[PDB]
Amino acid sequence: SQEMETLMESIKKALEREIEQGAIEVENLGQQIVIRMREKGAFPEGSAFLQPKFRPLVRQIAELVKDVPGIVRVSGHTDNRPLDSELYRSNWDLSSQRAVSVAQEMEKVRGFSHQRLRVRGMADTEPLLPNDSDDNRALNRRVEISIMQ
Amino acid sequence: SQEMETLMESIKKALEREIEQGAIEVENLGQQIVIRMREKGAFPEGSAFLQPKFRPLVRQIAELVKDVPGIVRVSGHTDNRPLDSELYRSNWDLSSQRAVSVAQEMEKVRGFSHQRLRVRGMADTEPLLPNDSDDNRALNRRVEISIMQ
Repeated sequence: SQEMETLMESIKKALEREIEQGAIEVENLGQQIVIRMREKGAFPEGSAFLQPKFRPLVRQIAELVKDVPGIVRVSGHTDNRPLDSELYRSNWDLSSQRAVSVAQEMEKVRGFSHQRLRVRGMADTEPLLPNDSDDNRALNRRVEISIMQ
Repeated sequence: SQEMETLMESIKKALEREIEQGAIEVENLGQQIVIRMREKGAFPEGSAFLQPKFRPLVRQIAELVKDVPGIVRVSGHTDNRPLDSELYRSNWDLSSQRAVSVAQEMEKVRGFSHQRLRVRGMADTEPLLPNDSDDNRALNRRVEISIMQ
């Protein structure tokens, strides 16, 4: 945890601006560091296309954690509205592909180990808030990078 | 526990022939039932398309567990051969999409709850066998359904 506890501050202070804007949130959850990445600015709505101006943030996260032992679990989330897409078969598909986009970007950082990654699509199974508002749904549509000891 | 032993034996029953034909493997893993389904006869090589003959087997599994508490985690796996298709960006993509196909099929069973599903792409991170022969690599390309109380 010492090793992790330092990493968390290293992360918080390396991304202090993104955190200010509300683009990144960093939480401790047991022996686990969770980095939530707001949808807005990272992915177009209804798309797993990781936006150019966000890719360096993702690599920056990869660089920051490349030296700690532990699984890096990348999890895509959607809100509860049915997906009307020509591109994705379901919210499973969309949420999965978002995680894939992020994992793929992370493993481009030299020294970042491919073997530690795991990609998950959670669809709407883990809301942060009830999907009772537009702001709430957007919030639930985050992607999370979890650093697990 | 007790309802997890009946479940396991029950599945062994209903899937007798598939098991004998090596199409499916079922075993305990701590507090959890793992069903492994080989690539051959379930997915075309290099594709996430769930093949027709296998769709009923997937729904059968979903029938079997629909009344048991707990998460159903569907996990796709590849061998360690870097893939080159234009359909999938990486083994994360292909492994994820296969889990997606199986999850979508399962949730078509009435009374099987969408909320209990989780989808994972594991790429080559969890081999069953050393990746040192065609037969071994093939066996690593399974999809697993884990029933976790």
